[PDB]
Parts: sequence; structure tokens; C-alpha cells
Amino acid sequence: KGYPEVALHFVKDEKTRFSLALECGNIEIALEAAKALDDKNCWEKLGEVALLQGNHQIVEMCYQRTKNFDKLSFLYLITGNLEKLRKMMKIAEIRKDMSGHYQNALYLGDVSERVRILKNCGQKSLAYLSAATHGLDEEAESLKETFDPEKETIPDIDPNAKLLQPPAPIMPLDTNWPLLTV
Amino acid sequence: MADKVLPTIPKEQRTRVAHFLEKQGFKQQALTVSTDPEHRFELALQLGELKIAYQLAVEAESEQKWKQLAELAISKCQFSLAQECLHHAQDYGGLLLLATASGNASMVNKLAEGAERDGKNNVAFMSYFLQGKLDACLELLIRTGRLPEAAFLARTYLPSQVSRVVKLWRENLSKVNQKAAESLADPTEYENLFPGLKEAFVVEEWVKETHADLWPAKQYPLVTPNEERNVMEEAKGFQ
Repeated sequence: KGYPEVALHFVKDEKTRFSLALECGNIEIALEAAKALDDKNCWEKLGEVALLQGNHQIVEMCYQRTKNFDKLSFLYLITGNLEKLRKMMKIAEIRKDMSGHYQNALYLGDVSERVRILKNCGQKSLAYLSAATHGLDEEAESLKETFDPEKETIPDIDPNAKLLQPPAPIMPLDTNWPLLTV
Repeated sequence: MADKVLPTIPKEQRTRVAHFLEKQGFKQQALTVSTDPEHRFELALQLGELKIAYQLAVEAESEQKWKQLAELAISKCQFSLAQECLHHAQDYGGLLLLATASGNASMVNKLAEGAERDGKNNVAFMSYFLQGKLDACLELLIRTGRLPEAAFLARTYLPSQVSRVVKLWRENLSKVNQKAAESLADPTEYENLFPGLKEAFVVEEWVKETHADLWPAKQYPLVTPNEERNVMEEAKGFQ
């Protein structure tokens, strides 16, 4: 291409338009095109690409239907703010899990996952390991005893790695990212 | 009576009968006769002489043994050792689950080393983070070509690599010319970086922080120290 001014003289179907949407990279036409795409993969590349070209404010949406949920979550934790991830956490915790809860815990201190977690484990082991620091090792023991306990040896693991970093005043976050064509 | 006979049975015999014994459910006894590394092994799974099983393993000579065994060990909650085997296995995933649950840096360094090993980008990041190490996360990105994303981190939690990194990303973009594609500015214009003056760097909070990293946040806890990371955190952090 030479301009998408060209696109303007002629161009057609959403499918065709779409082709243009890549060919030009006409992402204007893409936007609609996208709306009208629904050939996933198509999208699937594209939001990123969209991001790549710009705007994550939008990209987030794109991805939202796309089920790169975790990725969005990742964006949220990247940024230095706390809720959105948590609802999402709810809404995927609520959609089962055996290895994923982890995502909610680190950037946090406190997790509620533990209430659920114990049920998956329920050997008071996880519950203790997890438990002890909120000053709450104790409930984990109560059950553990009730069972007829089975713990007897442990390996290193004493909380020793830093869940730290993110964004104190001066020099941002990025909810929204500015740029310029220049 | 049989015992007199017992001298007068060897290798293979012991095995068959061992299976019988096993049928008898005289597992221990079955253990005593035990006669094949496999045979000993499976029985050992059933049996659980844990240390003992290790000796049979000796050098196991198959992670599969360790994998199988790991599940077993873990069941027995013979973790110190389990960690040693699993570590010996260096079978990262399960091992991670324990290690993480109590938590641990040391595990993390060795693991970091591991993290480097694994071959998909993503895990290694969590680690880098987990350790608290922007630096690590960012270095990692350099290899993978995570570039847009790397910029976000570099921005958010400022190592001001956003400036450094952005130039390079932009360069790629640059390669793929078009001015919009090029995209440009750091202190001023398009971006106003340090002139914007907003939320990922500075000294005072940071000093407080410097310490902070060192103590345990506290609320009420165990020998397994504190750090929190919630509402409170937000407030001080702003300060």
C-alpha cells in the first residue's frame, strides 16, 4: 500500500475489508472489522497487534472476550492497583482450580483462597504452611489433629522470597499509556 | 519348617513365593524375602520403609521412580527427604507446590537457575517477581521478545527501563517503519516521563520501604515470617 486513502477509493465485504485490515493494517477497518470478525484467531493475534500499534485501553476489551483473562489479570497486577484482579480471581476460582490460586496470592498478602484451598488439600498441611503468619497456624492444626495427624517431617521452606515491587509515587503505573505517532 | 527350606530356595523362587506372600498379605515378610529391584520397589511403595526404600533406590536410576516415589513420600509427609529426592529428581512442579506453600527464597535461587531452564517464558517471570526482582523479570523479557509487556513492568514499578527499553521496542517498530509505527518520547512531548511526575519511583517512601523489605509486616503470625500486601500497604505506599 501507499495510504489507506487508497482503501477508501475502493474496498468491500467484511471479509475483504478484513484482508485490508491486515494489508493496510487498516485497523480502523479493523475495529469494525473485528466487531464483525469473529474468526477468533483473527482477533486473537490482533488485539496484541492492536496494542502493538497502540491502546491497551481498547486492547483489554479485545482480550476480554478472548479469554486471555489471566493475561489481563497480569496487566492488572503489573499496574499497581488491586481490585480487578480480585474479581477476576473470584470468577475463575469460581470456575474450579488445582494450580492457579497462586495467581491471587503473591501480590497480595491475605487470601481467601485458603478457605477453598484446604478443601482441595484438606490435609491441614497446606493449611498450616499457609496459615501460620496471619497468626492463624492454629485452625490448620485443629483439623490436623482431628483427623489423626500425618505430618512428621517438612523441607526448607520458611517464607524467604520477596513479594515486593510496584509503584510508590513519582514515575507511574500505567493504567493508560500515552504515546504519539511522532 | 519352611525356613529350613528357605536356604534351599534362591533367586527366582523367592520371587514367586514372594508374590504368594504378598497374597498372604504378609507384606513385611514379603519384604524380607523381597528379591527384585522392581519387586522390592513396588512392594516398597506398599510398604513404605522410607529410608529403606531409598537404599533400594540407592541411586534410583530413574526419575520415574522418583516421581512415583515422590507422590508416595509426600503422602507419608516425609518431606525433608522428599525434597531431597524430588530435588534429586529436580522435578520442579510438585516440589514448587510445597516450597511455595511455606515459601522460600533459597528454593527460589536454585529454582531460578531452574527457571532459566524451563523453556516457556511465563513461569520464570513469576519467580522473578516472587523473589522480588524486576531486574530479573526484565532480563528475562529481553531474551523472549516480550517487548510491549516489558515496557509495562518497566514503567509500573519503575526501573526506568521504560526509557531504555522503549527505545529498543520502538526501534523494532522503527524497522517496521511508518512514523506512527516508530512512535516517540521520554521526558517530554509524547510522554513527559519524569516531567509527568506520578507513581513508580523516588527516595522517601523508598527509604521506608528499604527497611520494609527487611522487616516482617506483622499482624500476628509464626517463625515463618510476615510481609502482608493489602490495604494498608496501599496507604503507606502512597505516603
